[PDB]
Amino acid sequence: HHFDHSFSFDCQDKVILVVEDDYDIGDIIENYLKREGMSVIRAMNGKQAIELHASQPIDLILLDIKLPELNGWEVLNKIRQKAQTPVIMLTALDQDIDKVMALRIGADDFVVAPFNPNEVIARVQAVLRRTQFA
Amino acid sequence: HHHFDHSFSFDCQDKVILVVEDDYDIGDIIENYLKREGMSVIRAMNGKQAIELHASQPIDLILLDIKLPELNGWEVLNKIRQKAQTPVIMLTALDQDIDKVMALRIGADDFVVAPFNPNEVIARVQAVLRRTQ
Ligand SMILES: [Mg+2]
Ligand SMILES: [Mg+2]
Ligand SMILES: [Mg+2]
Repeated sequence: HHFDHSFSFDCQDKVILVVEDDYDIGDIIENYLKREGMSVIRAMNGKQAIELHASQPIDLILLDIKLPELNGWEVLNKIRQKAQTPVIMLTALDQDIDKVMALRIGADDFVVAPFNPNEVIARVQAVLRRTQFA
Repeated sequence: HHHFDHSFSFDCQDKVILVVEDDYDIGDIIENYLKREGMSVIRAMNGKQAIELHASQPIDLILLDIKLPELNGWEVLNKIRQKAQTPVIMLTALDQDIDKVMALRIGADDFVVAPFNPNEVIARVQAVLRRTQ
């Protein structure tokens, strides 16, 4: 190739808050993120997610749209009062896509389950790149 | 309590989507869903058609297949970007396609992974159109 169109984005030490009540999906995501050198903080419900976000620098949040007692946009609304941290919504239902697209306080992206975990990594990298200097 | 704003879909109406897809049936279906939501569609079946139609028609967004009969989708993307920075969403199907999306120095505006969820395709097109003025 005579031209340089490709590269490897450096994610080392980026801190990802993974908010997911499903243990196995959360574990899969965590394992894939760590393979890229990212640091992972786990939250299994929204009140925990809000407290962990408030007490620590976070580069990106992967946020379940449906938690046991809060909807994802309720968590995002509270997080946004503390910081402009990028958020990718984890969805599953086509109705979830409608909700995300219509948010007044929007997410940076979404991903639709079931997913190849490599898709999640790609979307995390894309949002981290767009918000590198935000 | 009101968390939503449903006007965002109306902003996509009449925007022009260049759908570059080598499978006639897949492109027919994608076109139908995009038109159902009020967008307009121009169809290209290979890279040469994509380059000609992009050069001559006002295009708001390109939906770009990776596997194409001559130039592949990555090579078409490079030829398109030599002339203009038109937003692009890649239609991917293999893990290796996801790797290549991640490696792009000038990122694709989005991508979607087969099998294609048609409501996800609609939503990602709308989201990129909104982000790119
Ligand atoms: Mg869950
Ligand atoms: Mg999928
Ligand atoms: Mg195809």
